[PDB]
Amino acid sequence: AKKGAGATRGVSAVRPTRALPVGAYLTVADNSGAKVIQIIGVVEYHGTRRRLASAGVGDMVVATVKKGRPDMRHQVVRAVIIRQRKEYRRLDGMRVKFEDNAAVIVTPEGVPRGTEIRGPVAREAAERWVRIGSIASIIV
Amino acid sequence: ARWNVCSYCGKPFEPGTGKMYVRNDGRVLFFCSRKCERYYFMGRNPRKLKWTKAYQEARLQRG
Amino acid sequence: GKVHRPRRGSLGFSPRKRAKSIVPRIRSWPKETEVRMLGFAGYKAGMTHILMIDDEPGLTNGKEIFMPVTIIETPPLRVFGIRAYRMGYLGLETATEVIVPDFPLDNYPAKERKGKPKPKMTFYKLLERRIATLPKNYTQEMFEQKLGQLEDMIKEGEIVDVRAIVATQPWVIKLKKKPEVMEYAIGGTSVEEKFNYIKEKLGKELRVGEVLKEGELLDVIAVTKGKGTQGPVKRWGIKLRAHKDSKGRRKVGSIGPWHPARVMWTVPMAGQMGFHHRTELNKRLIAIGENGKLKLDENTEIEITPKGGFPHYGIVRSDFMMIAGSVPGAIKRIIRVRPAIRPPKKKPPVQRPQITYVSVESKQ
RNA sequence: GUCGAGGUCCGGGGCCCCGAAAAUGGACGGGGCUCAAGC
RNA sequence: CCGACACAGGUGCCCCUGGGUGAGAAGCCUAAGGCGUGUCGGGGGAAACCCGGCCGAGGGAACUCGGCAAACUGGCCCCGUAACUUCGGGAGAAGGGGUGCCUGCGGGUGCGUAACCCGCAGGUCGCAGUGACUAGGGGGGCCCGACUGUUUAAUAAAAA
RNA sequence: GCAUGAAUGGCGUAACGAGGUCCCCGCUGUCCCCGGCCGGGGCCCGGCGAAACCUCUGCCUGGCGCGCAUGCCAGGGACC
RNA sequence: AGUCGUCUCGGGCGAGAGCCCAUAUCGACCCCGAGGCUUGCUACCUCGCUGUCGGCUCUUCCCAUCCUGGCCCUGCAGCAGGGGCCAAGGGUGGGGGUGUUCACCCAUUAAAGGGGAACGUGAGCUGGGUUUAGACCGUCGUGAGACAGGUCGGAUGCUAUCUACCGGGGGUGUUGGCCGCCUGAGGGGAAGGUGCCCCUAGUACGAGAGGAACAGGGUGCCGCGGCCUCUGGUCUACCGGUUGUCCUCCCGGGCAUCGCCGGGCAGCUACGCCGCAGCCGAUAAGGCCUGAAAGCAUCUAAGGCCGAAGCGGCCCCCGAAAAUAGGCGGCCGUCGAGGGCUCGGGUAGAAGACCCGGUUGAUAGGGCGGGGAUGUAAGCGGGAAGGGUCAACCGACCCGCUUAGUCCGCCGCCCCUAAUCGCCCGAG
Ligand SMILES: [Zn+2]
Repeated sequence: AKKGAGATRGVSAVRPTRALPVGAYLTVADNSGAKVIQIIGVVEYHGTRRRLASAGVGDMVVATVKKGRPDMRHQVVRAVIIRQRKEYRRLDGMRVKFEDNAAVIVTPEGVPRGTEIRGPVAREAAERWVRIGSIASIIV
Repeated sequence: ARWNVCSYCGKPFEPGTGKMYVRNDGRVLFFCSRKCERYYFMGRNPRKLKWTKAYQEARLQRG
Repeated sequence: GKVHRPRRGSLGFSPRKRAKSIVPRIRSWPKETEVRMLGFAGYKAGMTHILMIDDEPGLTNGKEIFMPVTIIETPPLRVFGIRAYRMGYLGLETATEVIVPDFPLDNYPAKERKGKPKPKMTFYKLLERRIATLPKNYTQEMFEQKLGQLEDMIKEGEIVDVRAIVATQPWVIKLKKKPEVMEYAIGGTSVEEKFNYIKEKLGKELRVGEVLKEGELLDVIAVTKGKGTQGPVKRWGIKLRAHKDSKGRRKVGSIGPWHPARVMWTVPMAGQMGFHHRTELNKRLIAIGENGKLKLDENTEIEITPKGGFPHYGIVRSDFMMIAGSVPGAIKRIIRVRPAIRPPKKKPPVQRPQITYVSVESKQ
């Protein structure tokens, strides 16, 4: 096998609804230095005519920093969505929804930029990105 | 296949239905219906409604 | 350059006209070696959901999962005809058809009203509501001669296929009295074997348990719910026009170029939507229940009917099927099922999956 | 140095082939035609 | 009456207006007075589509020449209010809190326990108290013209 | 300064403006992506009852042609 | 429209540049072409009017192929590149300034191809540019004024006659009429297309860095066809709260967008959920076997085997007007099978049509019961901040009878009511 302990990506059995289109504002839930980001694209996604790219929990998006430290503003970064307001169904059939739209800034390979994550982290995102779940304090 | 308990009406609801709400502090609530969820979030007192399990506790407290 | 996008809707279901008959037709049959009737019929009742331990290959294998199912009421069919097909110049041509003589009917739910005895129904009386011209002075001896002639033709070898003519029995479940008459193929490779299979059950009742196997994939054929006349936006999924359009928003903008100087048939237009003959592939048969009841673990038996009854439907009283997912058609619609004609390479095991919960709560 | 019947080159003539990709479906007038129903 | 008409225009709304809510000749309800003649009727899950209206999960201008249209705000009371300035203004800048009903007191003018208006304390209900109706969204740069005003009656209201 | 400029005025300017123009907070079906509901038409039945317009007619492909033919040539198809 | 100078795209020869080597790649100087996708030239049709650029919507076609499928050469170790061949089934997207087409830029992507259809599409839309009438600036003119110079504003008419396409009906014909079940000649389809991850494997290859593939598993997106169990939207059925006014007050009602607000089942829906075969057959480029012309050699001249997301079939939808106008069983005729109107209702619906029931009865109403939606009715008794002659009495609101009351375009049981009477066509 490859990347036994060094793996960064995992597989999730649940596909959350893509409820956050291009132009949505997300709250950064870690201490990387940014506070509010705006979605400008979604990786590993193909759209169609006149359709905006959308993403949900556990998805990596390209975002621009609107609020944060001066060395982080006006920067193009990659962020993984960890909390969304729109409810989505799990394997047992129950719906789950969160309080806000929150994401964590990571490198393109999936390594988080910050050192700690503030607030609960969705189980799907935790299993999709193992590095995020390692530093997450609350997983739900 | 476990019946959950609504956080507003206090009654169990069947598997495959209902919803789960997560607060920013990690606390988890269960809602059997949009009616219960909306009432809880808008602040309707569940201790004044006879169809709520909290009404029994309220009446016991009042005597 | 310009901007490309797939066309609106599919041209493989044209013309989008009303179905020729409310009773679905089956054009193709699967190839099987087992000698059994290739399909069944029933009436759509309603939908519910279960939680089951998944056994199909995939990521969620061995984990308890939510699963929507549809309940199809299947009272036993009456096998009353046998038809033989010879090879014509351009395809199969029916050579002869023999039906059984009239017999007393015992499953009719007769009720005592004020005055008069039991109606004492017999066959050829419910069938008359569909055929309306039935044999007169038809006798068991004459039926035997006709069957012998058909058998002799089979021995001579002029017959290349044989099929069974069956009729539904809605009076058993008190849905209605007019039956549906359908033709079904029989699996196998021997015309003699198929003929014996039909002959041994001529005039008898066939149950879904004796025909289909739990956990196998099926093709479901029915007529979809009618929607009446619908515009292109709903019919073909076109894009709404710009909000500043003063001539309307729910219409196609340009219906063609200057040349050709005609409207092409491919331009979306309003018309009939719904009530179309459709076939769905690879629907798993979750379970078969008897007398409106389902056994779970040899000590628990539950009534599949939800509290308050199915919406727009009565109470299930006869044998029923549990089909994973949704099926085309409305409530009380006649549904035909056949063994899957193009199943996937890695099919699920042919057995009932482990069911942990069945929803019987009120659906209204 | 052994077999044992025509090979070696060039310049020309006739027919044909390659060079030879376009937009509604289709043009030897059409069908079709090969010791022709072509030259 | 004029406009070819028993014409949704114009002449004439030219003169006049009970009660409640309310600052109000506002909106809404209602008394008097008038009308069912702003005159073709009947049917219908009887569609598509068009005109007029209401609502819409998550996102919030990614639409578009352009936030077109729609939406936010909205009355009253009390705190508070910037650059600039012709010192008059800007200004209701911006921004923040309150608003129902019931019980009981105090004050102003008043002979009055007549009428109007202004405060205080307590109790209590709902998601929401200017609960319907009425009813500003706001801020920062630049060009032009100082301002109020006038214009192509019938495609231009403007920097003319 | 291709080709500004001082009463065919030059520069600046508070207040003002259904004038043109850029940005920000808020807001929202403008949009992702469209879905429901209401009233009036549309539709059917009983009545009154016109007008614009009209050489005669009226299916296509490739062609000839005053050079983009329902009507011509060769084909294709078509019950009313 | 004609033409192709120009434009786009090829070809012939080979000076050379490439450590040797013209042809891995580039290919001077010259020479021969194809297309009508740029512009120009002519003035052949159209001035008793054929409405412009751009954008939106929608349909279709070509290949000179951007990606996806399969190959050949290489100055192709692998990962990649450069050049070329077959191949048009599918895809080729979202944004910033600008009226822009185009071009430039941003973040993704397998790639973000070029073109034709009266520079497709205004009896489909929009009206930002251009191209009237108003006005300003600069330049030119003595002047009126002008500018393929900028700038602000500046109208988009329609009752479909024929044909065309989408759906819905009545007839005749098919050698007498009617009911039912079938066959499938032909037509349509993309009903599917395409990424990523695990493992193979840190393996082949390579000094190292780096780094594949066959096979085997999983899954996303776009596209298509269905459904309402779960979730969300609506729900002018219904239930509750509340403002103004009117019916004298209580109850109960009208109007004010459904007055407003909250919830809301059935139905409809998507943001929800379910379903969509890789095998066979013949081939293109290409890789080979046998084999002479031409005693050798040779994939070709005869012959043979493999070989593509491309073609045909399996699959799905329409389909007896398929003019060779079909088959079979049954009933009827030489009074009469069968059918229509009328009747009670929707598995259906613009009119027609279609489907269930019609005393051979649970089709609708009604009664009773089940299930659900709101949220605890009116009336009475008690309490209540306080007032009141500290009495009687008033009092918003609260508690008990009370999971109440109200309602149900859902289900079950019961013939109590209406599904009755009647009329008409019909082959011989
Ligand atoms: Zn609850």
